[PDB]
Amino acid sequence: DDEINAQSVWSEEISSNYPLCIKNLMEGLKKNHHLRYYGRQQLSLFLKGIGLSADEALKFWSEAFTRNGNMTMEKFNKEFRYSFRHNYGLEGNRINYKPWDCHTILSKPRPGRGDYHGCPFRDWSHERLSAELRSMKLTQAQIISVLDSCQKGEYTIACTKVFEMTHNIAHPNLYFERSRQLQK
Ligand code: SF4
Repeated sequence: DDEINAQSVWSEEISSNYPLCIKNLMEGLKKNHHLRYYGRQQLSLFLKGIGLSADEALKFWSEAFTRNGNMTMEKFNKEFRYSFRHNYGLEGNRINYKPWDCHTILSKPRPGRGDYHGCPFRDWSHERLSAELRSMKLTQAQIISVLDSCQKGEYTIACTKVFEMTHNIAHPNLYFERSRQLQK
């Protein structure tokens, strides 16, 4: 828990390593104090994969869902705690919940209104992406190249370009591990 814990996953240092899909999910969670089912699975299994323990996950999710008075601790416990415990096997299930790879993510139903799951390289407008990429200090030529991949449907190539441009088998957890190792 020294490195990855319920508090450090909200740090700039740790979150700087998240790919765009995980950034989007974290932002939706931060703003709305909730995620719908598919996003609740994509993010929770990603965080399990980077080493967030069962206890730290329950802290993370309960604090995020109850933040800013969004719901009571009792409503979280009655309506969501089981679901997060289930993802960790804490009620004894033996289902093989592994983090979702990019192909799995892309194959989930496309996000509609109020959804944050999926792959932003596919799901965001080019204007939405460009603004997101300018905030990551990419220049126009860089953005044009990323968007060219997106228009071709090559979402994981777009994501790989973003990784290369922001640093000095496609899987969000690999992006994270690859990025985090470059901080060490
Ligand atoms: S290509 Fe994969 S890791 Fe990158 S944003 Fe899309 S789903 Fe996430």
